[PDB]
Amino acid sequence: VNSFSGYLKLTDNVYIKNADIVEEAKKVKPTVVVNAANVYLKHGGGVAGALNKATNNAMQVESDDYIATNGPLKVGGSCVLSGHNLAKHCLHVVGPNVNKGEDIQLLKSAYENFNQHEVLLAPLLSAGIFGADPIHSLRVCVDTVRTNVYLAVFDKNLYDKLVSSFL
Ligand SMILES: CCCN1C[C@@H](CNc2ncnc3[nH]c4cc(F)ccc4c23)CC1=O
Ligand SMILES: [Cl-]
Repeated sequence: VNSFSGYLKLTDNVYIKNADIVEEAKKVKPTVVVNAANVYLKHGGGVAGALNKATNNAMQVESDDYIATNGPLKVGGSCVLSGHNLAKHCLHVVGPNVNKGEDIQLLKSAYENFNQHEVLLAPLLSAGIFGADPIHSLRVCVDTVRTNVYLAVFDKNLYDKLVSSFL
């Protein structure tokens, strides 16, 4: 039993809720919140800009030190950093950016990072401002992630369409 409330069960291990991931993180304080990161950990907008804003820019400060030490992530890759006031940890995961022509096949590699964590609160990787079809992102999540994932979807119409078109 965990504290995730009001989720609609999609599969054995995948659950979904109409919620802003930022507000959901503040309420639940999960062990792991996933950020929809880019390779430079520049948290300007989307999930990343919103999470970072909720940390009062502490996520960005930490991220800049990470990049100065380690260099950029790979598309499809991830790193674990602090969750600040939102979660114990933040798993920064880089899905491909379709607007920049990045390989959509890398979306599966991106979701594989979730399997290193038993339970996660997460957005739909590569969706939103990253340019991919959210219905496809949900499908890849279900067919790749084996650990327990709680997906927060910001947009109500999108949440409704994601649920309705699933089985
Ligand atoms: C029109 C479609 C909106 N999108 C794009 C996809 C990813 N975005 C997010 N996913 C979950 N929580 C979120 N909080 C946010 C706060 C923000 F300022 C900006 C973005 C998000 C966000 C799912 C979704 O609903
Ligand atoms: Cl977004």
